[PDB]
Amino acid sequence: KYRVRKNVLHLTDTEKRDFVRTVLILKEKGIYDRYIAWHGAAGKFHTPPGSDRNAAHMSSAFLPWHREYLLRFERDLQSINPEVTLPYWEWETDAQMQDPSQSQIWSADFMGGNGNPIKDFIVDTGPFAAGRWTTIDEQGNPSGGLKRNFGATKEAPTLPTRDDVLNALKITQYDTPPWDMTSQNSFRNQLEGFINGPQLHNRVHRWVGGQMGVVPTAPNDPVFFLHHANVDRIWAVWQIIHRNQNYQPMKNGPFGQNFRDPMYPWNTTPEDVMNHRKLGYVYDIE
Amino acid sequence: KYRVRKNVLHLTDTEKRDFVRTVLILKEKGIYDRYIAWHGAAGKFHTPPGSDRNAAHMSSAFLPWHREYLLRFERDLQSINPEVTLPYWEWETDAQMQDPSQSQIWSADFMGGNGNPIKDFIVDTGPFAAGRWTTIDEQGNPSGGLKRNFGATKEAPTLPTRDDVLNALKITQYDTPPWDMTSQNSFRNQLEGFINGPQLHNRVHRWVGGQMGVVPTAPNDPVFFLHHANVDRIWAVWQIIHRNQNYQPMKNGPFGQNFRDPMYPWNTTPEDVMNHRKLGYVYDIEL
Ligand SMILES: OCCc1ccc(O)cc1
Ligand SMILES: OCCc1ccc(O)cc1
Ligand SMILES: [Cu+2]
Ligand SMILES: [Cu+2]
Ligand SMILES: [Cu+2]
Ligand SMILES: [Cu+2]
Repeated sequence: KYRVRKNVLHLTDTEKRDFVRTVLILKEKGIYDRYIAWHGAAGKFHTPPGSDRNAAHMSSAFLPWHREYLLRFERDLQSINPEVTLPYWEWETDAQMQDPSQSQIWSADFMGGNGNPIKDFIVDTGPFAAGRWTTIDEQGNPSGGLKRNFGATKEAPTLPTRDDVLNALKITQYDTPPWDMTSQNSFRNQLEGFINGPQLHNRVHRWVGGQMGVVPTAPNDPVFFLHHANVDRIWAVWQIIHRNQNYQPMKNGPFGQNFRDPMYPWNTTPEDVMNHRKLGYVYDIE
Repeated sequence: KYRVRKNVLHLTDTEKRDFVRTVLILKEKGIYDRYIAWHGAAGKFHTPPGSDRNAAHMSSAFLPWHREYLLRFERDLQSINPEVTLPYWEWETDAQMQDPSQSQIWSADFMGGNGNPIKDFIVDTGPFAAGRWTTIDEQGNPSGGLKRNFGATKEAPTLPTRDDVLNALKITQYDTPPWDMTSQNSFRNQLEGFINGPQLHNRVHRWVGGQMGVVPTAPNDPVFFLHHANVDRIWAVWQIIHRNQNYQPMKNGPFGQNFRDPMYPWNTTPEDVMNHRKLGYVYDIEL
């Protein structure tokens, strides 16, 4: 109820400087890479083997996993500077723009810009520019630069809209059998983006392009966290009507996707993280 | 102090029963696969990125990583069954045998036997034979079948000997720079087995064959844990012999190899595990 997580657009210049700076410190120490690795790792962890589900995606644990991810990340930032929290990127209002790429989130003082065509869409503005920020590939090897290409795909030329959000927010069930990319009338599946894909979360990933467009590489872009903070906030909002909806499945689901199963690669359960307040942070507006 | 890890050969039959049982239960519950994945993951987390060194092998943290690994793994065994402990495969004794394949670790009632060349080295005997034990690959996908092929390589025709263990224990340094498979007079590197390799730990892996012989799949073979229990034990004897030495690097190593660096994929540090008795077990030879 203490750490206040803010809209990237309500941050002061000081808050921006200090968040970027903390992020770079984590990078330099070597801790930022644990997160790329963790996310890649859970990606190839099938629940169960022979299945389309993995620990972080395409199943119920998708949300509590990323919540857990983000908590650990914020707490690492904290160890550096106890003032800094995680901002969220409200992409749905950026959807209202003529050119969403002109959002202040992509200023050189913050995330930096879209990839440069002349340079194969490598990001060359901001602090996370090539030369300033090392990327890691799927094998855990240096890849040579952050890439971005806003709206380059045919499936994801635009961002989710406010109306897409209100629409997921109407779903009353958290998730439904079989607990996968096929689940219908599922808030989890709808938020994730598979119902008439790609929507919301998935659409945003696809819209950014670069590493962000590929599962094993997405957390090479620090805006991965900004995006997953908006996702986590929307889940918070859904849970603002009461309560956690027994987070299906409670039981009898695949191991690692039940209320009290450990979420690889950690020992943390979904229940462990169902209430964000208990975790120690709150969203602005709350 | 209280949990006693024992030589496999001194285990009663019912001790071998319950251990095998417990492992099959972890496997059925879906917890066993977490251990295979955890090891594959750490195997691909390089320190620093672009290096040989990874969270689990080829650097200083090799020993305490595999120590944290087995601890978490024992604690889970004890969740299912409190009297079950992680036993050790004293492979340097089997080395003194005319035929190490006659070792009782390989009997149908414990680990099961060698791979089947007609079956392409699939293991057809014991609790972990094909049709009774599913395997996953590098990618988390089913591979259908534990494989083994004892002593079949040119580089690892035999198991490491008693004298091999004795000569490493004589090493005075835990580790030395540059903290990689290029470290000399390093107890860590000798034990891991890169000096004139494969020797000691590496040699064993390669001797067994199959999944055990490849890094990102080895824990598919339950023997992985008996083998790493011996390694841990070897390391703990060294700790007991060299009371004025400690783990290195204390600082100056790459992130993840230093004494108080977190070991991917966990937060545990080498420090948290330097004392094995403080973790709650000892090896039978200490009593
Ligand atoms: O287009 C986005 C691809 C992608 C989606 C989800 C992830 O976690 C990572 C990458
Ligand atoms: O000789 C190979 C040594 C080795 C050690 C650990 C593994 O996990 C795999 C192989
Ligand atoms: Cu993801
Ligand atoms: Cu994502
Ligand atoms: Cu290993
Ligand atoms: Cu090993």
